[PDB]
Amino acid sequence: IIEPSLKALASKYNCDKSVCRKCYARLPPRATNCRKRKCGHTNQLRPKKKLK
Amino acid sequence: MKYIQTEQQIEVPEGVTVSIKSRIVKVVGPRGTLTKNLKHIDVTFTKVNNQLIKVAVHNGGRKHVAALRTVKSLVDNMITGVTKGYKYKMRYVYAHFPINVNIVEKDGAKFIEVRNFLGDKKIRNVPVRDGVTIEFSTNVKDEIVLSGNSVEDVSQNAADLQQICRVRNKDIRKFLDGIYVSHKGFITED
Amino acid sequence: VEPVVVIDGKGHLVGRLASVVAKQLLNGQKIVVVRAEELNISGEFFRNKLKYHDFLRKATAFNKTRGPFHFRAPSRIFYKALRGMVSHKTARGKAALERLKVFEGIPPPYDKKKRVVVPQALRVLRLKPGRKYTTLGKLSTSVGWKYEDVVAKLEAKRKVSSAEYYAKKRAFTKKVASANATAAESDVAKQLAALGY
Amino acid sequence: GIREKKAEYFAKLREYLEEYKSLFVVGVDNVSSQQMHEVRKELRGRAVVLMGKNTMVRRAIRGFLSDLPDFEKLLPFVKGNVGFVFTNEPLTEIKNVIVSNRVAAGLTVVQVYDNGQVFPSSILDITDEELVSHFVSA
Amino acid sequence: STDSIVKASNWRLVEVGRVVLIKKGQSAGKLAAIVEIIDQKKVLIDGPKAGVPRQAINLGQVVLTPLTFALPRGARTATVSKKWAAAAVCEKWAASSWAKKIAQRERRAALTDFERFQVMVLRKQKRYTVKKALAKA
Amino acid sequence: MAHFKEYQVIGRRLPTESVPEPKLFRMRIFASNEVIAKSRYWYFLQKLHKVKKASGEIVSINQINEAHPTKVKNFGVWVRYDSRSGTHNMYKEIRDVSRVAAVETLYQDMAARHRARFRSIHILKVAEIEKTADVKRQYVKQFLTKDLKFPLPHRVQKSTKTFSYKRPSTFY
RNA sequence: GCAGUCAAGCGUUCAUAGCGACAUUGCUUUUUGAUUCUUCGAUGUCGGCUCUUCCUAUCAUACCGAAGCAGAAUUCGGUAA
RNA sequence: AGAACUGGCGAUGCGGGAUGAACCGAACGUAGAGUUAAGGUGCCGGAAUACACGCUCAUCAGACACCACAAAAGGUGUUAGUUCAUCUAGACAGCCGGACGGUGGCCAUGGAAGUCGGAAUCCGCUAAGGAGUGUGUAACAACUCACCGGCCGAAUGAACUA
Ligand SMILES: [Zn+2]
Repeated sequence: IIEPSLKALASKYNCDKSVCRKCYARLPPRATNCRKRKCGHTNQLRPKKKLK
Repeated sequence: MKYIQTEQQIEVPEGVTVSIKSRIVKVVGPRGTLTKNLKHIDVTFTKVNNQLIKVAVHNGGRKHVAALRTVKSLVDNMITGVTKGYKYKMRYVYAHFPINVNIVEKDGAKFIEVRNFLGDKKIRNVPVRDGVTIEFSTNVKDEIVLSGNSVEDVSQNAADLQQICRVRNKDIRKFLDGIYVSHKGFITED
Repeated sequence: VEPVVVIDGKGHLVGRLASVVAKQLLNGQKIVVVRAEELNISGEFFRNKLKYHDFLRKATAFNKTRGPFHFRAPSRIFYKALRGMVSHKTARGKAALERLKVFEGIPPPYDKKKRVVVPQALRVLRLKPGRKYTTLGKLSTSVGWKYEDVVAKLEAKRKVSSAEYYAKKRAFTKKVASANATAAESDVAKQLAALGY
Repeated sequence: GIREKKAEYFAKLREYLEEYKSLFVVGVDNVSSQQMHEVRKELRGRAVVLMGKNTMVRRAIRGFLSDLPDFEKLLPFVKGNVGFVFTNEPLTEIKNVIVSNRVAAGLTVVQVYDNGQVFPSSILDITDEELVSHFVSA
Repeated sequence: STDSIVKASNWRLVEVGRVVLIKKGQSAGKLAAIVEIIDQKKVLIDGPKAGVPRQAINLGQVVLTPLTFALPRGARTATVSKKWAAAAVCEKWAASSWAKKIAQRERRAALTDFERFQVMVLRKQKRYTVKKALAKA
Repeated sequence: MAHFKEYQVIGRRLPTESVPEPKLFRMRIFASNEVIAKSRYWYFLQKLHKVKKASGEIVSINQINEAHPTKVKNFGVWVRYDSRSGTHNMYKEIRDVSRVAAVETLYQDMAARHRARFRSIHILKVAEIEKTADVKRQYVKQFLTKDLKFPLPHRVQKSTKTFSYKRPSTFY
């Protein structure tokens, strides 16, 4: 019922992101470092894990 | 290392005019006019012809230098808005609940009105900024568009409409509903 | 060099101004300050606000009403800032304070008087551009001061009258600079110029 | 290796600046890879064409001043997407087959060089009616 | 109109051939001209007309003029004096409002109380004219 | 640790009956007096050879003025400096008029950017770059551009008095 | 007592979703010790009751981020006393 | 807690260390004048909001030995520097032109022509070109990259150090 085009389109906004292993923030997926001060603007990140 | 002089360049095409006085910018063209204040940056300008301006910094550090480019880019954005216009198309998304969307005016306020988002009884109301205008698409379904000369207002009310329909307490990876920006371009050149 | 010294709060820096006002009072000059709300403070609003809040929580825990008094209004802000720079527990210090006056906006008895400026305390002169800073009225009205909008109203009311006055005076000076040039081309003027006048 | 590949390029350039008495500096701007190839099979008769980095063209021709000193004046003409068509055939034949045949307008002839001489390629296309006004009116 | 409009800060540029005033030091009250640049804050100058020796300096002791002339980089002092004379820059400086106010206050310092009473009486007479002058009009 | 001068210091072991005419060593020292110069001379000579001030002698201390104290030059300086947890070598470029002014600015700059002190700094070499484009560093190159010009905005009037009557201007 | 770093390994796969060996840096003085500086011409020497306040290293509630979160539920984590 | 050497405090005021038995300076009859000490000169406070070179902006800055604490590990914040590498025989970045022929290479099928997928990575001319890194068509058409060349012209990347 819900189509893959808008699926990917929304994934840009909900899924296609990266995650700080410390600050837990929702980061642009291609970023190198966390934009957040509290984690020291560190580099230790990950991708937001994928669903099912 | 305190770069002694750096500069960026701005084209002014035909039919456009600009007025700068103490970092107070007027930019006029066919779409209309756009104004800005940049007194929070210390920088110099120079008309060299009616076709070009230089912006310049003398003896600036790195972060001081960085603002030159974005300021130039912002000016270019204003120019492109007052000439070509800006146009931001979104798309509605839903799998079970049809998102209901209308416009409604309280004393001429023009709040966008949203209903049935995930079946909620909640009606969401988002005001319409000045200088920005909206169109529901007919040729294609659920494609509503904003447009105007001010990218700031356009982009901001668009993202307002984005973040206002943000799901709570649910795994969005499954629950992808909302309104999401599909396209951004200009009014002109299609 | 004067009986009185009327000072504009605008464009200045708090601590700098306070130090100089302090020494001037303790040398015995009578001073008066206006437009305190237009003060500029180094560093951004958030830092300054946090510092005030830290100052604000500190109180005599068993009885708040005798502890430090957290005056919000810009005048009293500068007052405290300056009292920190004085032996106000002296009779001499108390005298020095009686020599002082501070106001928001600029009321009648001074608005028609000259008022001056202190280069060592000016933001643009002292504080480097490319740096952020803070406005005292914003901070005060944030942290509990009420009467800001009144200041706007009264100051605009004043400023119009001031503008009319200045332009009236300007036309008169233009008249002067017209009617005096004829004597500027005169033997007395030539002699005075030979003498350096 | 790559410098040897630059040397590999430089060699064929000297190979053709010396082996051939004439050459046509030709504008290879806009010429397709298919149009460049079809010029060879027609030029397989005499002419050989040599492309490369103009900076390597100039730096190659700059190195050839001990002997071949009159090749110095190609370097003002080593500009833009251009190339040499080294040939020994007469002027108007290779010039026409370059310019007229297998052209899509779109390769022209920038400069024709031979024995330390420079032709603007315009009088090179003079068919007739120029010598009669000189011989008769004289 | 179509004409784009801008003001740009017309600053006194630091350059060669740029003439300068000395604010501090033994050469206070003197003029000179730049030869060459060292950094943002350090230059090389000479004031041979003014009698300044060729030397480097920090720019805090100095103000630029609005004036300037033509000069190549690294000009030795002789050539410097030559071009200075050729451009007649001290002459031009003298026609400044600036230099005039300077020499004025120099006089005002140099005055004698007799001359000050003279100045007073002259001001008074000038004023008596000027009052009734600016009465009719 | 003051306004510096350049000395050449020549020094020698003490002559023995075994070895007379020992092997005169010279050095170019940046220092504010001959005393400090001799000290550092012996410092360095100790480091290189089995000699000290007690078994040695100084033959001559001569001040070296710049040959062209007005021609603006571009020096390259090879430096060795002790950090807190290490010691390092450096090459820095300085555009200035004299070697000694370059050295002054260098000590100030190393104290500023590395919190290094004179005791911690060894000066390996000071050498003039005769041709531009052998310069390696942009913060010097931006001053070697042709026909260089720039203004000095934000001129601040340091005021003689405490009070003024007119809000001054940064025009210049 | 508490918190960090590294990560061999668990976590079906996958070191780091959550855990985390071998080590390793620190914090706290609500443990208990160590000392014995003060007080032995005298500080009323458990616990409860009642009562006010302070802390936060948050159990709940507010708003949020992440998951091996489909939903429900639960966990990790944040600004927050 | 216990020892070695010295100097101190105790037995000792004074100037500074805000405060402080021991630290810094200095040891004392009563007074004056001058010069200093250690320490300090924005104001409290006497003394330059003196000069100069640079660094730093902290939603938890820092601010003086004794001394009233802090680390490990980190940071594409910033500064400066070291090594390595690409690059003036023209680099990078960015723009720009070609992005071909044998050739729609082989299987897969309603259609798959370099880009749904499965299997081979060959040759020509070439400055170079992948039997293609991708957009797009029902499939071609239509572009951009791999690779190469026009342009500018000297920069560009990485890893390290404090
Ligand atoms: Zn983070």
